[PDB]
Amino acid sequence: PTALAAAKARMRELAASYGAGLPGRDTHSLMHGLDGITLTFMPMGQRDGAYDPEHHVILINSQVRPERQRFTLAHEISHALLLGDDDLLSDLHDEYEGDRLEQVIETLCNVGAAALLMPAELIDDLLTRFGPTGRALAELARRADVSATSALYALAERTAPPVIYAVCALSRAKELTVRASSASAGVKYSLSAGTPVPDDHPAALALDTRLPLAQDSYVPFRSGRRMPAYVDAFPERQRVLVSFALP
Repeated sequence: PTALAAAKARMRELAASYGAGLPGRDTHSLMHGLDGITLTFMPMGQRDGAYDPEHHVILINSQVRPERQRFTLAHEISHALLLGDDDLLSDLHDEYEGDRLEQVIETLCNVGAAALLMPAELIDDLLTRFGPTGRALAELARRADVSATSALYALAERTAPPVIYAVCALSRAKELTVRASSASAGVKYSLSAGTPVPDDHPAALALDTRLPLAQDSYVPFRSGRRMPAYVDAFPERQRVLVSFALP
């Protein structure tokens, strides 16, 4: 495939080895894989974290929320993994340079973080037990301790059937707003952020009543187009996680 795709595959492999060598993907456990590399939590203003290879240390901004710290850490770990791999690093140079190379490496580090926080096996186990549903999305976010959007993209990327995933919050039976969305492999239909969700829609229903719903419904495209699909909404603390199964 493309150079950026081969690099991603490789990054997913690096992250999987390091990950598979741990006792789970909890924070403290990710730290422990650090084979003689210092790790420090300290205030760093607006910067989230940094990796200093010469000093063999990873720095995490102690001022940000724990969710982003866990992420920033998976990210710097990826960064170290990438910089430790000479075949990968060289092929990148063969294809990029200057700021274009920095941005690509930043992108790979994000792909690596994800693979590390959300292993292919944990996602598949959830797809099996819960199906491609709001319920699964909700499980993955909690068990993985990552944001809804991280889970949204992880989940959709390993989904076989055509499905739309959405995270909704109160725009405030009250009307929601799509915050983030994502489609599986072959769906081209996208549900954009900003998209209002009607009160009568199962997603609004589930939230305002804190009751997992599931039933035949429609994708509420902001165009007015009402595409039928099976909907599974899993309501929680102020968000609702939804899947739209397209025939």
